[PDB]
Amino acid sequence: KAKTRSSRAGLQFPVGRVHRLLRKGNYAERVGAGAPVYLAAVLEYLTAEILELAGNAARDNKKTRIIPRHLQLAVRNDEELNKLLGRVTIAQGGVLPNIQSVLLP
Amino acid sequence: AGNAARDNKKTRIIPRHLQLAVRNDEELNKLLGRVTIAQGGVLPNIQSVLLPKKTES
Amino acid sequence: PHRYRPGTVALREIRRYQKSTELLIRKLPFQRLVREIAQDFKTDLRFQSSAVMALQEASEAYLVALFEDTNLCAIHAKRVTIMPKDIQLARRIRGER
Amino acid sequence: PHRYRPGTVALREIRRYQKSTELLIRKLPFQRLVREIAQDFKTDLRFQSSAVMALQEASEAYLVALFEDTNLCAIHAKRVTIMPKDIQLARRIRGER
Amino acid sequence: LPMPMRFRHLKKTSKEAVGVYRSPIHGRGLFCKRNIDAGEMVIEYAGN
Amino acid sequence: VLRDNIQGITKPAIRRLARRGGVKRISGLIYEETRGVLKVFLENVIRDAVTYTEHAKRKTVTAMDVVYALKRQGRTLYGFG
Amino acid sequence: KRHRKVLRDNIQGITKPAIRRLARRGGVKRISGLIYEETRGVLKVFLENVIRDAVTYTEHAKRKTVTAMDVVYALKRQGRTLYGFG
Amino acid sequence: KTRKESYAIYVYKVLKQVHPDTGISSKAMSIMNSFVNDVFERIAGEASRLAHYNKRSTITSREIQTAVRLLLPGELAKHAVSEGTKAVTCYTSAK
Amino acid sequence: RKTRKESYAIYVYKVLKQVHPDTGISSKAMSIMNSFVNDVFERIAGEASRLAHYNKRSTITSREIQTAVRLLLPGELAKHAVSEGTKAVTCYTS
DNA sequence: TCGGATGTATATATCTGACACGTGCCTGGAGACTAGGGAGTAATCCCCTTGGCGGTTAAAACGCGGGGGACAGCGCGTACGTGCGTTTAAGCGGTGCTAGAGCTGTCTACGACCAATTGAGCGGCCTCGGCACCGGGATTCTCGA
DNA sequence: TCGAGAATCCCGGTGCCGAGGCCGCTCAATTGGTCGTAGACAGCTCTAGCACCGCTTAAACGCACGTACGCGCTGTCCCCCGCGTTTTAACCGCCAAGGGGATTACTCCCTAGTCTCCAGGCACGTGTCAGATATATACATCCGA
Repeated sequence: KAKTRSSRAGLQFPVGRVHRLLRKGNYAERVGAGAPVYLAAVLEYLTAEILELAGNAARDNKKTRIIPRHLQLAVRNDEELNKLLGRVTIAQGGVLPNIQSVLLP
Repeated sequence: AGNAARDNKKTRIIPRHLQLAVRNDEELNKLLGRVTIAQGGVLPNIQSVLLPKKTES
Repeated sequence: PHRYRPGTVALREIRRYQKSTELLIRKLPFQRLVREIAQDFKTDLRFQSSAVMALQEASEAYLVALFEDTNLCAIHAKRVTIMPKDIQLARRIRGER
Repeated sequence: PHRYRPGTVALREIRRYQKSTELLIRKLPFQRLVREIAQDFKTDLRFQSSAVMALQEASEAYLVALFEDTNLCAIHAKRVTIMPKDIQLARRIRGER
Repeated sequence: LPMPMRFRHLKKTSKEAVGVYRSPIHGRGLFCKRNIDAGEMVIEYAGN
Repeated sequence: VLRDNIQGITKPAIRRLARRGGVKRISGLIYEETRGVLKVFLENVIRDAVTYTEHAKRKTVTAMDVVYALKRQGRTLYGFG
Repeated sequence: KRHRKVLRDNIQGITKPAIRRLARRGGVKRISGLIYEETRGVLKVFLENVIRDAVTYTEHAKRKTVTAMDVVYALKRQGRTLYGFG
Repeated sequence: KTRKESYAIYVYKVLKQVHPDTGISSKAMSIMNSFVNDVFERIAGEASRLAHYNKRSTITSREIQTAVRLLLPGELAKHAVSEGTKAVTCYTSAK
Repeated sequence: RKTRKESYAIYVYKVLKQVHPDTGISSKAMSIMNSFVNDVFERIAGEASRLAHYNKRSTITSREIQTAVRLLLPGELAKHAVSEGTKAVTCYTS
């Protein structure tokens, strides 16, 4: 008789912690009853997206444990994640390899 | 706003005076950084090289 | 046979347009533009008028700021005539692209 | 008697520095800089270390973005050598001044 | 800018603009300290 | 259905905005690039305006929706609503 | 007394392979000789506009140490969001 | 002698279910922790300003959906909207 | 008969006639000043609420409003508005 | 076109110290109930938006003719990389000590909460002066000699 | 060094419609109480930060020095700009018809809140392998003759 709402919806991120963060956060007077579920789904999807583009760079550069340089490249190589994370300095980041084409000899 | 409204010889205040009163000042322009006043206009500004000069005689 | 040296009409129009404030683009072609590109997101909307005026003010201010930064670029390249690589440089530097 | 044609060492250092990530400014002169300009707002503070590292990361990223937009300006003016009127143009266009 | 706003500007900044000091020409003279662009107002020559 | 209205922005009107910008002399490609930039900006505003209008169930885009979208953009228009 | 805080340098402490090194992380081929002073000026301006808000939160919290969260909060206000210290 | 609101075990489990044979370091875990907190704050705050604009006093699924459609860019927005609607329907049907 | 709406028109009228005797105002200028005061109120209340969440307190005192004004306003204008606020509160107490 | 002469990914042996994993335990997250209050839904009316038709004309469109800036070509020496040698401050271990950050009871006084009261503040409706327009003289630069 | 000339700012008449103000009339601000817990405070740890120390060494600075390209100069040319003549749709002013948006009234059922109970996450103690580091080593590639 202990079915957590993560099981009852099928997701992985919790919904009780999201419900407590909504009621404590003073964002509005009445938290709904499906809104923290929906938001747990959205957070699970974006985490899955960034880790999916991380793992490709991880296997391409032969390591097996993801580092912030892999995260920097996994974010900055994409077209629309670069517009999402508009200006974010990621620690240990580095930049994309790019040389202007009017300086090659 | 009132100083500019007198100094253009008008009674009331129309928003052109507000645009001039903010953008002439230094700190209020930094406060109203990304702000467009409606019907505002800009400061009169012409660059230094777009206007001719004379040498001979 | 009386004609000006070229550039005089340009500078006096610059002062003549900076000494005034009004709507500068003719309003009905801009309204038809706004409705035509609003077609693509939800069919058969119904605008007010003040929303159209707000769009015209926002677009007018954005174009004026863009042209002044373009003119700074073109004066920096030891030229006078604006060419569109200046505009593309300005929108590349500002961060909108 | 063996010396390179000039510019080769420049391009290979560009690739050599873009293929790595680390702290690039030596840490104790930057820490003394931060404490010395923090003197003027409240006397005798007490920093942690991670706050200093966060400041070094923010300043490093800001300088790198500034130099890349400067280099775009200097290539736009049909030059190669960066001169400080480019930097002042970039901070004039971006909106920080 | 129009005229009376710059007249206000004049009454503001004419104190900090200029200065009277010992000339080598003849006795004293009016110096200049702020770098003036060609066209602005400097001071009002006012008295009785 | 409509057509051709991006050419409704004329040749002198772009020249008039250039003169208010304080610009001496224009080339012949600025017209094309300007229509491009203006169409991009209008799409990026009208998307969020129509999103607010669909959320509040109405079929009308008032001035307050445009001002909310411009507040999100970072331009903050005054003088309406 | 007891406090020895007579400091005049440390704008020169950002030395001069260092700005060259940042420029060649940026992809820059050939640099003039006034870039050094101009870069030191811009760096001083930016670090002032962050340390001011950092010390303000530190005072308002009624403490004496500027923890990392306060720096993250100052940079969050500025628009340059920073990840990886909370 | 305290507690702490970390998301480490959750990103662990998602990483297991997206790549069967890799792990993740500490600093990358902290970056993902701050990333999820930041995305949560932006979406919740946009939703709350919607609730205040529309003179109503309850955040629901429809307001979270409109915060998602405003904040995210296009293709990723359609993906996240479909994921959320699937999760809500599978929550409430077998409720 | 319409539903009563908020506005700050009368108070701008009063401050305008206290600082200029015979200088009126238009309509559009009144809407601009209304939206201006709404903007400054939203920014300062947002900063104070975020401070209150950071410090693990739950109450907006005056201290957070002073801190928010000192953060958000640039320099000398802040050093005058702090004095205006403190003088008004101390004249309110006694 | 080649030789040489550089630095550059590349196969392997060893460590470590940071990361994967039991465990217990607890405190916050599932189960039940209860009221009441925010929100769904019908109806309306009346406000506003959209559409259409003729009239004037301000303004866009479009050739003409040209001369002034954009651009290509060329010469130099000032200024900046490249390398080599010659100092120094930056890391880096251990130590200590200690000011201060953080944590536990304890007790108020200050803000929530609710009942009854009126005057500050918004809506509708006048009135009238600043501003808009018309028209003419003084002025003030420009451009061919 | 001039003078034709074409806008242009300064100045005062005629008209009108946005703005300031005044009465009426609500409904939210004000006053007067209770009552609880959020917070101010005294005290009590114990842990990171700052200062100190020697030692080692990558790194920074000075100095030649060759060189290449930013800058200056000249030519040429073509395309953008003033302008005269010609259409045309922008606008205004209007009537007209109907979609939809605030608005109120009314059930209603979804959630704030309370009480009970118990396992999911977390702090903590484990061992142990992913990639760093070291060492040769074929191999890409820059530059003169």
